Amino acid sequence: VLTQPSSVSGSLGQRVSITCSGSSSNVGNGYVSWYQLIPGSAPRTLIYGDTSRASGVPDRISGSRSGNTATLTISSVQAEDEADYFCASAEDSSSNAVFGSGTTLTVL
Amino acid sequence: RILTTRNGHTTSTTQSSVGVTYGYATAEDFVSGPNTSGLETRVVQAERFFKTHLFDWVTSDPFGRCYQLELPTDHKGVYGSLTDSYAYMRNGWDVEVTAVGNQFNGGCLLVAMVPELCSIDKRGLYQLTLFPHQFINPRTNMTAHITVPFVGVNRYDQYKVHKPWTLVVMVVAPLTVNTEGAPQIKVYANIAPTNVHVAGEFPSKE
Amino acid sequence: GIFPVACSDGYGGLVTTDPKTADPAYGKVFNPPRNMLPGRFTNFLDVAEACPTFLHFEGDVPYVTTKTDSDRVLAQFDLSLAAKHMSNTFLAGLAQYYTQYSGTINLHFMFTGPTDAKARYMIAYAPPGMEPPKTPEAAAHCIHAEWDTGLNSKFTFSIPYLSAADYAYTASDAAETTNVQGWVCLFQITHGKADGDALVVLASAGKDFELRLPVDART
Amino acid sequence: TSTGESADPVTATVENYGGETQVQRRQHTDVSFILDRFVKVTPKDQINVLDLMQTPAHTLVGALLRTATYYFADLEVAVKHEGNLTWVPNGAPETALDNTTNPTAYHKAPLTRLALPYTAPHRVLATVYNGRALPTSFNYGAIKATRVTELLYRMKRAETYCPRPLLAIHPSEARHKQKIVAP
Amino acid sequence: SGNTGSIINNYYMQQYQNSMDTQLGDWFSKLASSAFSGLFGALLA
Amino acid sequence: QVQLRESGPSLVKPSQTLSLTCTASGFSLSDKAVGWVRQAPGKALEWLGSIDTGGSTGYNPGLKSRLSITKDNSKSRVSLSVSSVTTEDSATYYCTTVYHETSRTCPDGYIYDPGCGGSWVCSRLFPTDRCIVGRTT
Repeated sequence: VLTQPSSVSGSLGQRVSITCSGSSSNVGNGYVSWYQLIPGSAPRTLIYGDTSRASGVPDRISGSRSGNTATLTISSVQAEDEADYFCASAEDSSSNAVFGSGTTLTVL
Repeated sequence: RILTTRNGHTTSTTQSSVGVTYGYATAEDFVSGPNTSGLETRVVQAERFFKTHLFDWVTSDPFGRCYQLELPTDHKGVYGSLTDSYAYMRNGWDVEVTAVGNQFNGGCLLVAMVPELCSIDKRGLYQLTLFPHQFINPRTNMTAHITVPFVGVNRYDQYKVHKPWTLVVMVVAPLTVNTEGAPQIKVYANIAPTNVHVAGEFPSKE
Repeated sequence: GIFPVACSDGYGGLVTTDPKTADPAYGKVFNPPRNMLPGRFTNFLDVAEACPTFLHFEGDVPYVTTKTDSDRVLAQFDLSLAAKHMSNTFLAGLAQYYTQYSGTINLHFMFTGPTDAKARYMIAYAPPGMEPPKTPEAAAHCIHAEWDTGLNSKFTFSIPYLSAADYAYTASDAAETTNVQGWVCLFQITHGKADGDALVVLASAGKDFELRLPVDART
Repeated sequence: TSTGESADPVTATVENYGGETQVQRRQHTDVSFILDRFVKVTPKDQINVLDLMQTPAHTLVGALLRTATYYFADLEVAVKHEGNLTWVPNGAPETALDNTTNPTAYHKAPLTRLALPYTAPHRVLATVYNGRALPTSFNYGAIKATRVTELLYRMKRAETYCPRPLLAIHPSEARHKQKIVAP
Repeated sequence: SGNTGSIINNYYMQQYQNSMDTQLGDWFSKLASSAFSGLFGALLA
Repeated sequence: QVQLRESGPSLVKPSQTLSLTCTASGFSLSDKAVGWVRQAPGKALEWLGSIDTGGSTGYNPGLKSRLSITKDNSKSRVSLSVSSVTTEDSATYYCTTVYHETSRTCPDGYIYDPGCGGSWVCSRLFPTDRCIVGRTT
């Protein structure tokens, strides 16, 4: 399992970042994806190709990766963005998927 | 050093043979025995070579990676039928493994015709030499040509229950294609019965 | 000085088969003249070889009544001397006490019936390693013979001995799924008006039959 | 020397360089003379089947006998046993060990030494058979006694027909340091 | 022949002492004896 | 824009079983894996099951021996199994897409040398000594 800060906060209109610290086995050698997750309803894929954004996905959700670290920048947060954010990744030591901590975004 | 063997109508020609290696005997003897009433006949249209692809000597093959063939191996044609129709059969082998290299490949591949191979632990390979054998390192040659007589606890033998000879090809020194080798050297075997005999014709099946 | 011997240890136990002879206790006996008695046989493989004896069958009798409707096999039995078909003959009776027979076994098939029967039989020795045949056309590829029955009655087929081992056992009984020595099949290929007429089969030893290694199980 | 790589029996003599090779003596290796020793075999309680393969794999006989694919022996068993000892030939069925018409040596203070012929119905027995357990037919019989506590085979008139690998104990530190007898 | 040294004609007859042999109708010694010795090339000095 | 849903109740009674559902619909709904996610509050998220178009799934030995996942076709659903539930497992469940791959790669100084067979595949360039590298993955 990966490490994320399990408590993140932000105000309306500001740009919020969701960080994830990984290792040489999962981030440093494999892909990492990010999503937005509302209770009772499954996520919609948000960030792939390690910098790209799928069709339909508003470009306000952007990604980046450097070393064993990955981030989720959400510019101009709005009330619909009050949800849980999670990280994806591919690891070799476990020979199978290893994931983050999950971040509940509390819009003040 | 050309050596153009022949068995029946199927010759084999090799321009790098180091020589024939008779194992345990120069000529099989005493086929006509008391354990048959003289009802044995000598099949002669069934002493012919038949290829059997053995294994892929690939460079990542450590010492002692040996590929054992149980002789007589499954056959078809004029022979294979003799086993399918005779309760007791008897034959001495002639085995010619023709691994082919580009004379720039280094390894010492040891080919042996062992009797009644049941179990050789990793250590016994070091003494496997004491058996009718021939090395086939690509630098000096390519063709190992062993000929063996029929060894057994009986004059004749039942092939389904017993296979007497195990053709063993152990990789003594792994294949180094240092500058211009074959990348992977295949290994085939021209095996051919000699001095065949049969007795006791089985009933039909149809 | 007395001759020293150093009587060794581990010897001189009574061995029931030893070559030694016992020590005499009585002497000068002059038994009455036993010479030129009528019938004297030196070894039992003369009785067995010169005097044939009958073979037990499915129906208790020595003969094998000819089959009539469609099936041409009359008898088919394992060649081991323990076979139920051969258990009553003097040959098997003598081969209980020996371990390994070698040579040959003769089968004397004498056809007893009316002169017009004119039947024609076949015997075939199916070696071991394959289910024995069940039809003359499928048994004809074996060491088989055939014989009419016109004037001479007896026909003695000398069952061969071909095996890997130079001696085969005389005891059928162990864990074996299939016969080790091979089946002997007796077919009646065709018959005339001889239906219901017996064939009296006999067994014997051959011109080279030999047993060896005497051992007595509780018979 | 510098010969070729076929199976040529070329043994380099001391005479190639200055020197002299002479008087090789080879008594003590002749298959007839090394094989003729009594080897101890762990016996069964009351019924054991003489087969020269029952010997252990590490005795001077049990290991110089498994170096021969086919062996023809004639064995001189020597037993230590509490009651009459019956030997039935091979392929002599069981319930033939109880009848004293078979060779049945009576009890003696010293171990009873019989001289069994070689009864198997085969040219030569085998040590390995291409079929962990050899066929039932490679025997010399069976010894039935009330109790058997010592059973030693001996191979008289041995003749062995194929070679096969022996394997010495594998040491470490490049030398198998034993403790040789010394005053 | 091998490991028998009592120099006296054995008491029991040969048939009872051993299993007699029958014929019909030594290779490794030949192999070792026919062994290329010496040298293979012109020798000097 | 795949519109996915996790279905079920917000809570499960311990000493009793729970099941889930995962809808996925859209043009791209079948080109990539259908995985599951839960969130441990204050801790790392537990990687739950996944699935692909052919029922192919990727688990971790962490909870593998207690997850069982099946797929429904008509509505494109996929179900989760939390066996031997506990009050600590009370958490927000999710169904997501997941990605995993392995590239057998080559050594730093040797070329792929595809023609050479066997475990040793990579080969020297300037030295020209072929089939001498048992290439790392």
